[PDB]
Amino acid sequence: SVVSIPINNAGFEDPFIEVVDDYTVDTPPGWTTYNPNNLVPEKRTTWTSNNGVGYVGPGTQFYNQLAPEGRNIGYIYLAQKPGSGVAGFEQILDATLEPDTNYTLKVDVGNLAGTFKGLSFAGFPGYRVELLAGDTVLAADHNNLFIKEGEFKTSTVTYTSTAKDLHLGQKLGIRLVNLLQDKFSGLDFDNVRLTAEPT
Amino acid sequence: SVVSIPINNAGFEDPFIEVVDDYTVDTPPGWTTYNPNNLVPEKRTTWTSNNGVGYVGPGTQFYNQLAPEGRNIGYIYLAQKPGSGVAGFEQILDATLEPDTNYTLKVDVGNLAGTFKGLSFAGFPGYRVELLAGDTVLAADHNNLFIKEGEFKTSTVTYTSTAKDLHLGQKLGIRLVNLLQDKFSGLDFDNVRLTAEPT
Amino acid sequence: SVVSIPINNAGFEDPFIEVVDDYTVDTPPGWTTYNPNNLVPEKRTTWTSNNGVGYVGPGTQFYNQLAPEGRNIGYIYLAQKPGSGVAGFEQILDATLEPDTNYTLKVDVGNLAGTFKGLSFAGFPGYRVELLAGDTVLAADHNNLFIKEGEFKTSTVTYTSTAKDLHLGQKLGIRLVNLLQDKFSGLDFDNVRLTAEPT
Amino acid sequence: SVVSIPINNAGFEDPFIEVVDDYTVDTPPGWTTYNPNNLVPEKRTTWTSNNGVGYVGPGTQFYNQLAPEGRNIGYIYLAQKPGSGVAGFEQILDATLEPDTNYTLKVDVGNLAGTFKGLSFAGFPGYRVELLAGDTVLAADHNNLFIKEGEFKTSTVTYTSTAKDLHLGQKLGIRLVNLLQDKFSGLDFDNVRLTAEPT
Ligand SMILES: CC(=O)CCc1c[nH]c2ccccc12
Ligand SMILES: CC(=O)CCc1c[nH]c2ccccc12
Ligand SMILES: CC(=O)CCc1c[nH]c2ccccc12
Ligand SMILES: CC(=O)CCc1c[nH]c2ccccc12
Ligand SMILES: [Ca+2]
Ligand SMILES: [Ca+2]
Ligand SMILES: [Ca+2]
Ligand SMILES: [Ca+2]
Ligand SMILES: [Ca+2]
Ligand SMILES: [Ca+2]
Ligand SMILES: [Ca+2]
Ligand SMILES: [Ca+2]
Repeated sequence: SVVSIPINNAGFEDPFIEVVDDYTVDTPPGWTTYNPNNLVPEKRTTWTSNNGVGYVGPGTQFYNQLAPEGRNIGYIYLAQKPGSGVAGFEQILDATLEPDTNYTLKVDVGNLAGTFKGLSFAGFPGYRVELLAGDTVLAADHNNLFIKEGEFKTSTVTYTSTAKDLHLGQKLGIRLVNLLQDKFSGLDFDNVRLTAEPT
Repeated sequence: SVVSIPINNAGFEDPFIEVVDDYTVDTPPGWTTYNPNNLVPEKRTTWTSNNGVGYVGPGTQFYNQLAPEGRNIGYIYLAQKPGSGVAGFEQILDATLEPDTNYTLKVDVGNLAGTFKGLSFAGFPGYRVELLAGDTVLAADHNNLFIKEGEFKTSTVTYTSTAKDLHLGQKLGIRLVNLLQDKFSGLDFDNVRLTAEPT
Repeated sequence: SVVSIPINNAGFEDPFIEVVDDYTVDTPPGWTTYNPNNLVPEKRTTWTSNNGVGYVGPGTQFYNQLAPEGRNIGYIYLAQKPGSGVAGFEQILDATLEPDTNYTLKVDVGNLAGTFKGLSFAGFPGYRVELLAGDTVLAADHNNLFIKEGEFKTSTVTYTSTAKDLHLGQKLGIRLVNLLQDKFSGLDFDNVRLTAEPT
Repeated sequence: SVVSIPINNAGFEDPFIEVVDDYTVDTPPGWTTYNPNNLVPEKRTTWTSNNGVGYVGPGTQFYNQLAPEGRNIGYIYLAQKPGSGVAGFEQILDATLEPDTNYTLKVDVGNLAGTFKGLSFAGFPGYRVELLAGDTVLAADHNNLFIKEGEFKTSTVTYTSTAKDLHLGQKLGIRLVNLLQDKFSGLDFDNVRLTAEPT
């Protein structure tokens, strides 16, 4: 009776990227930029904070594995110094919070590795994965997993609704957040999945 | 190889309380009131927002069990309506963040049950347990456990430091947070423990 | 007496670039990539050898002046080590080599300055500017100017045709070449101009 | 603070030639034959590519002036058709490239005029003058000057070293190149001078 809640572009496979380690610098289709501190500008460049999709394919210089799912990951890179705020991806779903339901949200989180011409990718900014109803964070994993350089790990967030939950009927949502707690302050997400099961 | 990090009044056993289901309305010794939204006044009653310790002893009216540890729990009760903000307890420790270390923070979180003077304690405000270095939240459990009316369940929060962590040498800290996401908007904590071991 | 020979996209003003210091990684329209050593890949990323246009605008991090002309410059960046070859821009013109004519080719050449997060732009690869007829290099300036970090200088290349020049009647051409003699091995060009004067 | 850099046989005065318009067919002492395309054979004759020195003295048949310097010039004659490659003279010096130094190389380049035994010396193959460090061309004048039939003109090549030049400490060199871009495909050089000056 476990049911899949549809998420748009849940594995960041849109758009198709042809070249390994190439990437876009526009919000991935189906998602919005979560930007409570306005860290990410509307027009992004190499020199600014940005997010988008990237192709982790054979020959990749960033990971010791391929993408958790398909070709692509979704990334958020913050140029501002640690402590400046947070940003990432948000998506509000069509499904709504239902009573006496177990919700299970899984997302792979990646720590990009390596080096480019004096730029180091060592380090990680921390992550948070949030399940929302309306604009309440029902449950979140704030940086509990250790993610080695050049790997992805699956974050799992759980929530059980009761028959009289205040947020019943409000739209579900997901946020994938770069915490900007350290540098290199880029991190990746992939393979977002949300299931619901009668309790 | 697992080491205990000292925490003051980690079980809220101070002060001693004589009578079952009695309680204080002042910040527990060794803790401060985490009050980022000004919900808890300096001068409390039983009918303002408050915090304190409570004796969950034999035949308690609020739980199906005794305190997780010793006689007492620590409680936070917020009178303001859901969504007004958060508050709880904070303690800054003497130990500082060390590299290549796996930190494990555990706290028992209680969901009060029953009905007292015509007030129902049905419902739960949501919790967050935070592990700090300095004023940074390294890791947190934001409301992932499902806690039935009248029971405690253990929250586990984990952080792994690296060799170059920006926060090395900063004081470790703990926050125990009432999220005020619903009513009844009181919750309990007990048996705070923090360990460290080589990664 | 002196006539301007038209050149397409002679100031790299196509495409339009909105944000200061942003750039493209594709061959600018009207030009081709001069690629005698195959150093520049057909499909470029931020990480590969590349060419394109770059907006040298108010508040540029790269120069102590604005673009020699308009908004943009044309750049060629080579990732391969010094000595691996050359690459740049080429444009074959409609104009043909006429007798008893003094040709004067000028181009501004830029030595990009600064740093970004560990990337260093100190150093300069060397330049060569070539005037062609057909496949023949009639005249060239191979790296005679000294160009300080963060400025542009005008290179001038001259050829005088005789009554019975072998190449008479063949199409004129221009090449702008990154010599890859040192690092940082990026350099910029702007404001290409070619004049013809009967002798 | 400008200094002369010693060059051997810098005016091609060795060997002494007694009879006006007589010449040698062997590589001038102190120079080597620059031969990247094998156009000049080890054993030279009448109908072969050759180099040598030539006495441009009173009443010379080939010029409207005496030699730029002393009695002789150095010549390079290439018998192969235009486009077959290049050849000329090379000399590696004892001086090495030093930092923060302005180098100025000057060379007189000659366009032979007239007739010799029913053969027209009209036309000119083009020249290139190169300053080297090791086997890197630091700077060159590729054919920028216009040289009338029967005259010499001074080519000036300049290079400026920085503190961190990749080629620091390598031996300076000079190349004087016949480009074989047209016929009559002989040219002459004289009076090679190289100066260095702290920048
Ligand atoms: C290097 C960055 O943090 C931004 C680009 C990026 C972040 N993650 C990626 C995965 C595959 C290709 C590109 C990327
Ligand atoms: C009803 C409250 O939230 C305040 C008192 C209280 C909160 N939790 C308790 C546990 C044992 C005894 C008293 C208490
Ligand atoms: C920094 C590089 O070498 C490639 C991009 C680039 C080279 N030159 C530039 C001028 C303005 C904006 C960007 C550029
Ligand atoms: C074109 C030639 O006669 C080859 C020898 C030569 C080339 N240039 C010269 C000038 C004076 C005397 C002889 C020569
Ligand atoms: Ca994917
Ligand atoms: Ca990393
Ligand atoms: Ca206790
Ligand atoms: Ca309750
Ligand atoms: Ca321009
Ligand atoms: Ca530079
Ligand atoms: Ca001489
Ligand atoms: Ca001639």
